[PDB]
Amino acid sequence: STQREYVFIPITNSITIDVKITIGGSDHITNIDERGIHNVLVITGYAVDEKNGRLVPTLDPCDYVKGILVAGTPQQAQSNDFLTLKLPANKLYLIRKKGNISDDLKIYIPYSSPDARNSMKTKPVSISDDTIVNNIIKEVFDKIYNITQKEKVKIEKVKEDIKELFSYYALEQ
Amino acid sequence: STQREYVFIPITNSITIDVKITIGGSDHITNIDERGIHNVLVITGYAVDEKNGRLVPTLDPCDYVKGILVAGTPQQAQSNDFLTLKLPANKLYLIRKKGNISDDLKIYIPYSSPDARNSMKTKPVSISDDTIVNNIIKEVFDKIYNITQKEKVKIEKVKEDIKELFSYYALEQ
Amino acid sequence: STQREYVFIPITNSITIDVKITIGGSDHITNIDERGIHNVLVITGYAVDEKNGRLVPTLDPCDYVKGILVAGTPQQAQSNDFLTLKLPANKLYLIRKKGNISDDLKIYIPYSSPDARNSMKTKPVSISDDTIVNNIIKEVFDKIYNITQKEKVKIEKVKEDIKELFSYYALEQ
Amino acid sequence: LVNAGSGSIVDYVKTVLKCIRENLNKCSCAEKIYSNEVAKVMFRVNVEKANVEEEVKNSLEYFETILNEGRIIVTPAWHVSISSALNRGLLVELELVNKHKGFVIYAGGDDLLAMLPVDEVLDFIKESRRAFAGFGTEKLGNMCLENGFVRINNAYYPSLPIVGRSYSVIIAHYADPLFFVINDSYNLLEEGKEIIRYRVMYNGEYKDAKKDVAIFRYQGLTSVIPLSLKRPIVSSVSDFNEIASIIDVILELKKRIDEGRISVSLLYDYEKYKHLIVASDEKYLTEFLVKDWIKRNSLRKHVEFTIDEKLYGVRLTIENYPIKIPNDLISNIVYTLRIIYGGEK
Amino acid sequence: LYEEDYKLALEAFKKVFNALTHYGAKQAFRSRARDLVEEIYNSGFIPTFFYIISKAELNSDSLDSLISLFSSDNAILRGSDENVSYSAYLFIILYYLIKRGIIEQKFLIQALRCEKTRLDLIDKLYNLAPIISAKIRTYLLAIKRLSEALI
Ligand SMILES: [Mn+2]
Repeated sequence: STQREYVFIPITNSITIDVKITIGGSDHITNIDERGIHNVLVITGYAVDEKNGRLVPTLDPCDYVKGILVAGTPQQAQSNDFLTLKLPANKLYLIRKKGNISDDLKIYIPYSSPDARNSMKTKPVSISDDTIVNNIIKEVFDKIYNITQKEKVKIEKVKEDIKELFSYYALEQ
Repeated sequence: STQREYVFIPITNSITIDVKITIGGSDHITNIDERGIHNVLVITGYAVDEKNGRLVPTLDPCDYVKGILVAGTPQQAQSNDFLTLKLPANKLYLIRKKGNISDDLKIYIPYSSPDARNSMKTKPVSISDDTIVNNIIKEVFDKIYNITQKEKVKIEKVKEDIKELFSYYALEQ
Repeated sequence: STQREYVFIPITNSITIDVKITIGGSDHITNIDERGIHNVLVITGYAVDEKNGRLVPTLDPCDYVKGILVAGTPQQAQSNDFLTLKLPANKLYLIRKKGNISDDLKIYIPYSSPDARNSMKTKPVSISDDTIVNNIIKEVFDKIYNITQKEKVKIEKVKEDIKELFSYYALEQ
Repeated sequence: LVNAGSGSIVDYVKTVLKCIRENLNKCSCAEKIYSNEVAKVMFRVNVEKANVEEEVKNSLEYFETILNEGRIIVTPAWHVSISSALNRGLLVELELVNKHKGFVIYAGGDDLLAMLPVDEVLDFIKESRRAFAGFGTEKLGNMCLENGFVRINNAYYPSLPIVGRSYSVIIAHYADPLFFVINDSYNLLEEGKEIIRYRVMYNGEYKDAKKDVAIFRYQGLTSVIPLSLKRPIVSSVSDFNEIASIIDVILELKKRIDEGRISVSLLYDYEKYKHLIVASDEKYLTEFLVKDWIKRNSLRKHVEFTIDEKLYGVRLTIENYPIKIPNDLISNIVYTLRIIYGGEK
Repeated sequence: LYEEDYKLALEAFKKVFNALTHYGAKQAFRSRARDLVEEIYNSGFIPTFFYIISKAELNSDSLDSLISLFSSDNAILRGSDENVSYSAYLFIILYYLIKRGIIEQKFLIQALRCEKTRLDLIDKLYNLAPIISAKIRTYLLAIKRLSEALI
């Protein structure tokens, strides 16, 4: 039951100080395995509130979020405003099932408060602004896996997959 | 590496004076695996000079002649009227390719001057007069590959595909 | 009459000393009619050697190298390293076809020794970095047709024609 | 054709096309490509018989058939896939019209005929155009539309993003005879949509386009608003915001004149700026010029409108019809605003 | 009619924006534009043309990098006192006058090339003051707009 941490990718520059040790297990659920990123985690009924970018629990099935499932601990001080839960690894809804199966998985979802006073008219916003892609591969896609930009220079196979596979919901409110 | 040999299937008996010993390596590319000939190879931009059978270098994308990659060496003193070369088996035109991929082939193929005085009017050819099909089964299908007429008397399963598949471009002049 | 000859166009140097008789006869097959480089010669099987620039062939039809056809007698001393071929131009692989020719010609193509003691691994190296088409537009685009720099201020047009049209397979050895 | 089918055949297909490309003769070239199949057909053993000598010929025969007829050959799958997305877009625009307090006289697939108040017509046109391409922001019932598809509770059905849709708004008095109103709406659409041309960029090259216009008329005032600005209207996902990106410019400008930040003189002042803004070939000069045309007519401390500078030089034209139309999009914007505001008379 | 004038407000210009560099006597060009235009169409073209030539001498580097903007591009008319930077507006008027055939480049060129003929050039202008003031109207108002827009 190796502990992993779910991290997502919004357009914001907000996924920087979230996982101090980007590792903490003996493998990675996700894998860039010559075809691009594979085994992405999808969760239904949530949305990323980009200001303090974290998921938010709503009830609408129209709303979904996608992010790379990686290993690590939640800042060694969280579970106050973060999320801490476990999973059997079987009920999951995976994109491009190509990686391992843990069969028991404790993860940590970056999470936010409801603040039930503003009506959350949510919109769908996929990745745009290619510069954010190119400095995201620098910020996160190099600090999670040293194989990125050391063994392979062919980073284009995750570049287009960032725009094609990472689509979340923006509240913009 | 396993050193091989290349000879084609002409409508003349210019195959006999091409090789000293039928074998001399460890295995072949071309195979017969109780479903007929496997691993036939064709080369583009050439043709046979049926008299003194060799290869003429043309430049027509339509040009193609089908030959057999046998394991041998053509009389131990050529590479002046037969072509010397090395292909890594990642660049072979291998039809019915079922056998192993040696991934490094050193081949001897007939190759001389075109004698660019007349127009190389090269036309297709079909192996008719099935008596010659039998005689050529006596020619190479037995002298090179001994395994015929011993493990299977059923040549009628391999006698027709020689007429079907083996077709090339003949100078006819 | 019109004894033609071939010139390959890779990005590499040592192409202007390919021959000594450049213009040759009255004209060539290729022409630039202020719209595009017409009747461009591509060969299916030949590939350029990176040292001692000439075309060494590879049995895979997927191997190809492009170029143009000029009219001339190479250096008055070659045709001992140049394959002379006699085709009716009906078997000629000309690309960007514009019109027709007298239907009977003769070509001298640069063919190189195979170097069998190394395998034939070819990769498609294409034309870019327009500083690399500069020494083709000034050296071997003027020398073939001195009509340039007279009425055609559209050398940018032929620059883009080269940009989109020309590539090859290199052995890189 | 290359772009349909990711698999392992795309390279095979583009090699077939390299064959077809430059009229390489009938199977006189397929030897370049049959390889790319015969090397692969022998990855499987349960394949019963050998039939690769001809199928590679039929493949390029079909591809040449297409490329030489100049159109994708239609099949019933094509038709059902189209005319189902058509009814889905119908269901989408139905809930779109009702959002803007409209009244749908008829709306079947491509067409539409609704009566709306003159206040939510720009908003409606923007939303309906972006939704017809299959790109929106809110859910429209159970049809939760997403960047070129229509997500019905995880089911992705396609849409019509490559198709152009025109509009014909008539700002009519409530007492005008509906006969002539309907005739003029139909006539403006069917005629203007085929007679006016605007500067569109095709493969980084300005050409002329015909369709995707919004033809407003108000008792003698006309204006045309392009909605494509790219002749293949969508080829990526970056295009789905360019859709009707001028109607939101006009909207931004309408929400400055309501707030009293900009004066309505802005609409009666652009002429003495167009004669200089059209003879110009410098972008960063036209930007200053429009800022000064807006600066001179603003009422608050410092408004910010910043026209998107891809609308400059857009040239609308006509094949000599009684429709009068300014030959620049930036003036059609002010004429559209004059029409809208005449609608609130 | 005067639609070509809005292109002439550029092909004459060729630069008065950083050829007039250093933001001093550059931002003074808006003053030129507004005040000079108002005064030409209240006082007259002659009372203003005198006032303009008074701020720019004859037969000097002013004339040099003034006529240099007849057959060249790089004319950095630098100088703090608006005398090389006052020939900006003078060149503005002269380029229009010549490229609209109101006066001919023959007479003008040959006139600003020896002292005897400047008197005759000025008298010729005096004879064409109404025509010039009427025609150059839009061409100048265009530069009064171009200043408050760009300059
Ligand atoms: Mn019609």
